[PDB]
Amino acid sequence: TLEKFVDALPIPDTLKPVQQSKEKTYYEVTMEECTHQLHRDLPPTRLWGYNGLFPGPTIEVKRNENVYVKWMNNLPSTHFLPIDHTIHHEEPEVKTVVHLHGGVTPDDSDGYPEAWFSKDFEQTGPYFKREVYHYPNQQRGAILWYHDHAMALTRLNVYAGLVGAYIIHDPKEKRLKLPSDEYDVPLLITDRTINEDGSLFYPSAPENPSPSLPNPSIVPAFCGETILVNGKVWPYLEVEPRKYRFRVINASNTRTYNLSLDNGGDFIQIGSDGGLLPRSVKLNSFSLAPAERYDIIIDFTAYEGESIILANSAGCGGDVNPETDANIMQFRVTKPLAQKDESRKPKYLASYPSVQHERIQNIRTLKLAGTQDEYGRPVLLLNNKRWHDPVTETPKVGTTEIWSIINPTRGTHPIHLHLVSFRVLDRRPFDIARYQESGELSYTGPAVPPPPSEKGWKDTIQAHAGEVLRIAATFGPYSGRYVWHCHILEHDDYDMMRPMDITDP
Ligand SMILES: [Cu+2]
Ligand SMILES: [Cu+2]
Ligand SMILES: [Cu+2]
Ligand SMILES: [Cu+2]
Repeated sequence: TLEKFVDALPIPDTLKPVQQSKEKTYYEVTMEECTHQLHRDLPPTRLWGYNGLFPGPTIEVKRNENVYVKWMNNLPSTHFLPIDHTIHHEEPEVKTVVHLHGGVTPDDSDGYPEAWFSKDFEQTGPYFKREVYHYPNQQRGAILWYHDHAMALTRLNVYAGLVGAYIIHDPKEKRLKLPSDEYDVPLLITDRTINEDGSLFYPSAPENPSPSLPNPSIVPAFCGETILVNGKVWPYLEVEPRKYRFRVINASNTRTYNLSLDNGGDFIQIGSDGGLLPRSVKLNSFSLAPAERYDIIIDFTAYEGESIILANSAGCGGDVNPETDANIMQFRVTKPLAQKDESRKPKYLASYPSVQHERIQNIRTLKLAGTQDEYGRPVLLLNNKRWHDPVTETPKVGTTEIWSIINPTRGTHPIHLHLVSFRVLDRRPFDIARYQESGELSYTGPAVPPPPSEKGWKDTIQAHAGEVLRIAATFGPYSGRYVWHCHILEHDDYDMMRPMDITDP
């Protein structure tokens, strides 16, 4: 296999505005097919990238900054990855739309799956409204990320390389003196399988496919043979013996990571999807499902000269392989200090979500299930409703709801809601067989409150097998048409995604 830790970790450049004033910031981003070397020992790989880069440029904004991005498609008219034509029924083959994950965004700038567009906006989807997306950024400082969200193509377009980081800076958090600038580094983790000739491999079908299956055929899961960080296979990063802030983003299709340091050292988590935690949390390891973000501090002060592996213990379609997928990246504490470490690791970070005392307008019971198609494939469904079925999740603007998510399947699903960040209330185990046979919910244990990592704000949440997960969300400030879905992209595309109408009565 490819030799680990021979390439330096790239740090995506920060995107510069095309136009900027006090009143408005204007960006242009063009999707392009490009080649990049993903590892020292590989030929260059054909990829799809925002501004021709993989990952895309990091976008940095202030809270309340009036930001516009014209996302443009200048991609080839044919895909290089295998499209399954049977999962969705004169349309172009290549459709794209950019979703700012975690964005508090007006609905027509949110990247609705059916607001897609082909090259130069020549053809557009039925929900398309506008070329230039509007991000008012009227929300907490947080790690966001942007990726393709096109109907029935999300798993392919994202795997092709259409991902990037988007950071909201709240000037009020500057007094905390968290590590910043060069010492504040996004880590976008993507697992990939790469052929000897350097080309990306994505399966055309399940292994030993049933003759009943079409070709190509969507697969229920994808597990890459290699791990990349910031577009490089198993890279190393030279760090100062100093505190660093890392914005950890799982940008993988299916794979969940469970991260630790091979020297037994700790992380300090300061933030989740929705921004700073109320209190910092000392951690030895953490689980990171697709689309989850961890804002963490690693203190290298006492580890000068050392090589430390960011390790992974979570398997994907089997046990983790010590020589491959058990490795993420390597820190080398060999960079001379550029200046005094004046950064801090404060305990008191932000207001508790529990300070809020909103009235519960509605309690929604939702089940994770599905059916089988004419080809024998599993079709994963939220409430046994297809994407095209009439909308059922219709919260009222400005109201708070508790969503109770029932998972009677054998796997964890990272459930994601657009627009909002939410509070985690609790998880509680139930009798699966009883539920499957009768629909009766019979608990096999008491409710478990969230760990300290989930006491802040979340937008993507692990719904474990055989449990009921309860979350609470205030739906707003905008009304309109959004979505909610599992962020395992192979599930999202077929067909574990539903519309979500926030109404203004
Ligand atoms: Cu997302
Ligand atoms: Cu999202
Ligand atoms: Cu799923
Ligand atoms: Cu989404």
